[PDB]
Amino acid sequence: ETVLTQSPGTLSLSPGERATLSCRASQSLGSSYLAWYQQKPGQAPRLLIYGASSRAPGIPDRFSGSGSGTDFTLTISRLEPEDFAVYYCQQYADSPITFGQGTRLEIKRTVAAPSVFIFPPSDEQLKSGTASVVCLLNNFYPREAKVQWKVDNALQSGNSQESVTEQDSKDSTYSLSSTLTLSKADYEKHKVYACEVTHQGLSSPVTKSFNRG
Amino acid sequence: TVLTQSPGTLSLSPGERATLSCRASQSLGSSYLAWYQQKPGQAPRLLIYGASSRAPGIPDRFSGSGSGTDFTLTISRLEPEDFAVYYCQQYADSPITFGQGTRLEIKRTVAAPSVFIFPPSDEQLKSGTASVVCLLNNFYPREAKVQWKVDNALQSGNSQESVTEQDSKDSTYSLSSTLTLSKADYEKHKVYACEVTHQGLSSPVTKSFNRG
Amino acid sequence: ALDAAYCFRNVQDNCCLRPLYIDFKRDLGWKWIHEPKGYNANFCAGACPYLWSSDTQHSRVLSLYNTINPEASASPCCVSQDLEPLTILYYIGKTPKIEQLSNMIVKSCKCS
Amino acid sequence: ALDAAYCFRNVQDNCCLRPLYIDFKRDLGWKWIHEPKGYNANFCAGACPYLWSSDTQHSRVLSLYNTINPEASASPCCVSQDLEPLTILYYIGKTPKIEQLSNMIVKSCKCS
Amino acid sequence: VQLVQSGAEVKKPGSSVKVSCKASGYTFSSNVISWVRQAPGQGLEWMGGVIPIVDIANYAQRFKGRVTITADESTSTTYMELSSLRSEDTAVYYCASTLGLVLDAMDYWGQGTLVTVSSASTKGPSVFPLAPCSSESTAALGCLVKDYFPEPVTVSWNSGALTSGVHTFPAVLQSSGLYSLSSVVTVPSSSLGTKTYTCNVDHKPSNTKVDKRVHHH
Amino acid sequence: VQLVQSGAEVKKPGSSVKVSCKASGYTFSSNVISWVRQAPGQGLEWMGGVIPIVDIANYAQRFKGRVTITADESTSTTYMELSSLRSEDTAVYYCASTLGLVLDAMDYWGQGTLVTVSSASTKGPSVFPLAPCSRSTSESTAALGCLVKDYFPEPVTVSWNSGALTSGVHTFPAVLQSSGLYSLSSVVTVPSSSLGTKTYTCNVDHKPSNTKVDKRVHHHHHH
Repeated sequence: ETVLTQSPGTLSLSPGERATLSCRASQSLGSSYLAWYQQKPGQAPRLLIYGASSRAPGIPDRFSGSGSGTDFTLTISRLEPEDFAVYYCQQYADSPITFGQGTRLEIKRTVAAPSVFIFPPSDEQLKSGTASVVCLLNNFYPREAKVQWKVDNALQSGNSQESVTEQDSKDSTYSLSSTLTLSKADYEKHKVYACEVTHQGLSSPVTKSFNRG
Repeated sequence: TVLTQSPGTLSLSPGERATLSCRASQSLGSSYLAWYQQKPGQAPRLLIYGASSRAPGIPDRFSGSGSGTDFTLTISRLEPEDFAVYYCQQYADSPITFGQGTRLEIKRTVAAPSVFIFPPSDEQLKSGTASVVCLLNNFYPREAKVQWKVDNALQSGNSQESVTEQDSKDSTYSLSSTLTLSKADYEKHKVYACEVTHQGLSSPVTKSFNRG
Repeated sequence: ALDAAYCFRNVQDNCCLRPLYIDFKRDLGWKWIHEPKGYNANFCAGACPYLWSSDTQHSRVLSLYNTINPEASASPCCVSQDLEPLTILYYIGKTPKIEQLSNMIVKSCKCS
Repeated sequence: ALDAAYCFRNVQDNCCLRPLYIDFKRDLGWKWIHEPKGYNANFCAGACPYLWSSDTQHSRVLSLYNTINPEASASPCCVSQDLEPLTILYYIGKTPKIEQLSNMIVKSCKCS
Repeated sequence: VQLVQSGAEVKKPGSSVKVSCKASGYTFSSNVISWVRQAPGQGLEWMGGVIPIVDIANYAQRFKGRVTITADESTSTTYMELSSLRSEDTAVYYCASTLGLVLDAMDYWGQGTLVTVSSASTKGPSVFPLAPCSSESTAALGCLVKDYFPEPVTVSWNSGALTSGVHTFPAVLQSSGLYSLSSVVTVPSSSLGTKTYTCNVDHKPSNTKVDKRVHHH
Repeated sequence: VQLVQSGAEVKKPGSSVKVSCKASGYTFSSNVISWVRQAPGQGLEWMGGVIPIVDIANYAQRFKGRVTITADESTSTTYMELSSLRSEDTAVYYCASTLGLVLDAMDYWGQGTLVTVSSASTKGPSVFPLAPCSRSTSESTAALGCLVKDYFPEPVTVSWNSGALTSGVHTFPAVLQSSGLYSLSSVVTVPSSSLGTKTYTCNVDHKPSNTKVDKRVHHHHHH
């Protein structure tokens, strides 16, 4: 089956710039048998270009495609912040239809430090025997951020899970939640719960803590 | 079912009334008999249906009656156009059966025929056949007998007779009888005669010729 | 199924089995027949819209063609599907005759 | 027979085979066939007068009923008799595929 | 209403004949057709009938076995077929519409169809004089129209100027399968030797026109 | 024009799943409908397609023998049935209509259908509020949330104030916990002035376990 290789895997550019995404095919596809899709988080793929260069109905003029044989290109000429997505190429020259692995496109914005928030577990949860302490890092950029959990200054490891949102199409930021999980028994043995946040936008690490007193 | 019509021939003058009878071998009820009129070289014409109903457009002078086995057609104020054959038909039981017919002829006084015998022409004899012709002219009634005798030997199976329709002016009939022999056979004999029997003749009349 | 069960119990403007009684002497002029005096023949009538009770590939295609271009007058037609016979009695003189005439009553419809 | 031989060579307002060329893309919106571009599907249309090309006994009877009482809307309908297949070619990528689609073309008509 | 039958036919013995009968449209939809035959100088014989709209036929017992009565839905035509033809099948065949029932009185009739059963081919006649040899006031002359086929022959005397005393006899079918006819005329004996007698014979089927002057023996 | 797919499903391995796709309008009669799946592992994969009216289905080799694509033209609906389910069949299934050909670009897509292939048991979530301490609330903006814990399978729908609250909301992607159950947090940033004046409720829906929870988040801890 035809193999489509997309490059780069990831790309971050600033609004106003031009993006050049590449699709390289394992065999010739002619010139009318390649399509490009844009896929935003939690949505189905959106047809952008068909037949290597034709814009699909209603697609903005800043999207353009070119290529023949084995080398195809998608171009976004004047990046808008809403242009963040995963872009896939598709061939329909030979059965079966095959897709590329995707190219993630991040849209640069000015460095934004996160607003940090700490949440103690609810008494409703503690009744069940578990304590989830939640740390929220809100509206930051770039995506790289470090979170350390400290219980009475003792650094914690192997007891927390983080989750990151996809880049926000409107403000171009990320948000992160870190959840420290203890048993009620263990949670009760300690006093101060803190999360130390490290991020390029912070001059020095910020700590948000709560004391069970 | 057998339908017996009577008389076979009914002789009347225009203005008279005709009474034709149909007698059935079994009951036909009262709605299963029809009467037809047939004129020479034409199709039968429905007159009466269901023993007594006049068919559409039929003159009032035609009327029927009867039930079971005895049926009657009555024709009043006879017109010359009514002198024809009349049949009765039953449709009470399959198959449909008809009567033998009743001829309606014009009545006149008995007329004896004028008989004539014609020897074959020499033109015909050249072809190898001899047709001897006997003509019975202007007679009444239609019933006449013709016997062919060749040297007193009575002939049968070798002759065909033909009768004309009743004459529109004098009310008579004419009959031709043709005896057919081969030239070979014709030459073997001397006397050719036709003996005619009719009501208007006191005794049979013979017209002959010898081959001299 | 476009049968009595559906058609007679529901109002339909598209192809359906419609009720019809035929009186022999009155409606056809058949005076040869003794029994019955008439029968419930029924008929098929109504619109043939896209895919409605379509008989063959041709009717499927035309229901579609006629949806797009009604002007062509190429619509499928509302016609008989299942039929039933009708037993008659007639006389040949005094002789009674029992005859089965096939496909006299329409039981179900289709768009063809 | 209500076939091309009779119908296309003669004028008829009664049930007859009518010519129709259906274009795949233009008429039906089928963009998947490579060959043909369309086909002589044909259709059946026209009046169904008394004893004109009747299919069943029911069609014969209703052609008569509808002569006597047109108001009842019980006329037989002009429909397909003989149907023929259409051979098409379509592509799955570079792979050609030949399909015989049955009952695509009407060759003759009947009053049903 | 009119019933129109197919034309006269000549058929070889052992053959079969199909006689048609076209009706005035809607008298097929409601009527019953009967078939009746009439042999030369005979009465009427019912053969059978058919209900055209449903193609149901009924026959007289002496006719099943050689007869088939069929209806042609389309053409509004009824057909009657008689097979294994013999000389006794020479007749006029009529179709007729009945009053209503299968067995009923017949109101509308077709013109009739003559079916002549003969091995003969078309032959023109031989015209021979008929003259006596031997006192009397009236004499007879004639001509014998022999060995022709098929019927009819037209006979006039003196191109139609002679009508009084003329008797043209009906044709007879001879043992040979050919027809024969005699035409006679009675004249006053005084006319003989003064007046000319020609019998004018016309047989359109063989395109024969004969003028035969009649003499004496 | 819109393609509407059936809801998410959980299926035991070796089982089979029938995913529906309803088309709005008179476009069913004219378009080839393709089926594409997307799993984090294997990515986007074309499964096969169906041509309507003529009802010709065509399948990708890797699926031929396990997939059936049918078109019910009466309901203007396409069905996809995948049998002998394995864990690798866990993905979002999409129906799409092509531009014209059997193999072509796809312009209209359905919302997608998540099919989870697991022997694990369905469990409804426990919804917990996330409220600050009232000590740290010393700013102009405050954060509230709720924690959607210990559910299986995915997905859960989270809204704030029945959808009337969208600005400031961040619903985090679910994480699979050490227990094999999912966990999710939904947060909202609000002006501190709002706390104690405005009512904040997070509405959680977990169709697989028939769970519908409405949780009132109070303006501060211990409630």
